Amino acid sequence: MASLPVLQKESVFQSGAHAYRIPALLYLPGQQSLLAFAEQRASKKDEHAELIVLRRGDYDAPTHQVQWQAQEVVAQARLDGHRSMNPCPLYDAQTGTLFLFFIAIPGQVTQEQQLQTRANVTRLCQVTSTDHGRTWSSPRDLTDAAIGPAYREWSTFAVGPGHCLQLNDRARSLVVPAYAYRKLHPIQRPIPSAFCFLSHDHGRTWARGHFVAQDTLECQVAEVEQRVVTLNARSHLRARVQAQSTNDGLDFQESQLVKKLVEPPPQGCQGSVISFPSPRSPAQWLLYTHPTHSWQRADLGAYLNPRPPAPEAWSEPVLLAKGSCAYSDLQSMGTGPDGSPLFGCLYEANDYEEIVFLMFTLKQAFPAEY
Ligand SMILES: CC(=O)N[C@H]1[C@H]([C@H](O)[C@H](O)CO)OC(C(=O)O)=C[C@@H]1O
Repeated sequence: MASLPVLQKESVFQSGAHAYRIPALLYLPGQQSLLAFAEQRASKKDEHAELIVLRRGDYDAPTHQVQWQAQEVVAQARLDGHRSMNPCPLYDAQTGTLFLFFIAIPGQVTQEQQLQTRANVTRLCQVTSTDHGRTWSSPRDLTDAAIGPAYREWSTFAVGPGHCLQLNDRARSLVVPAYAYRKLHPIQRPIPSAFCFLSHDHGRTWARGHFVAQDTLECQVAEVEQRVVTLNARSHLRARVQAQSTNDGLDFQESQLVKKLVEPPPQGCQGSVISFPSPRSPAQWLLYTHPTHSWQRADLGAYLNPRPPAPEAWSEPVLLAKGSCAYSDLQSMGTGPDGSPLFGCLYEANDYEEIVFLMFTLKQAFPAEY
């Protein structure tokens, strides 16, 4: 009945003068620290979003606990007159550059206004850091270069939220998960589909991967090794949509509903997925966190896939948190104190009144594998 006993459970963000939503977590292996991002909003409503905040956490080996420094606004992550949303961090292990992708929307123009008028006013931006997130560059609007001609083809769009991916391909490509409401029919309402922005030159130039042939919203990607990019997306079909790409994110040749991974009504909820070194035939396994309630957003659970990307290989969930739970973001942190893979998890709880940090090992979550 009680949730999973974990190495650590701590509220890193709480409602106060501002509300906090949309967590994003990034582990910096060489720094042994975590970057927890979130949207600082004037209220819980989406259009009241303002800026992006950040807390740097340091993992202490002797105590196997993470101590978090004070939150601070990522001042550079914004466009004049625009509110910032959807933080999507990424660490380029080859250049050491830290990327923070996000979207910027004029004042309080809602997503609904853009959908109803089929008029896109959302911007794709990024800020980078060469000192691991301590200081950030001026924002760069990627809209023209990354979206260009397709801009008029979408009612609106977003990236993430959550951590991105860097492939172990030749060019060490950067992959940013996203979705867009595409204007396909003259009368029918534009349908959203997930896809990935791609960069083969470490963020210098960008291109758009093709759409998952499914009605999908927020998604995240992971790579498993031949080399496959598995995409896990939110959908209104009461189940998650999972798609695989064997051509590094450009196209998703296969996709389907994973009924075992429930989505609450009426339009599901965002979830997170990551790959990590297998404790044993396949090289990597997958971990996925998401609410497990079928009627509302509650009971955050962790699922395991020991034979990725096989949809039928997803395990039954393990209860991570009881009660109201929503968005989450996962990160593989290496080896835990018990010799098994260590994981960090950031998630919205208690009717969006706090964002909780959870840290646990594979041994704790899935002991049957041991
Ligand atoms: C950019 C934006 O408004 N994102 C919002 C997202 C979006 O409405 C949905 O993915 C369909 O477009 O939904 C939710 C949500 O808690 O369900 C909060 C996000 O802030």
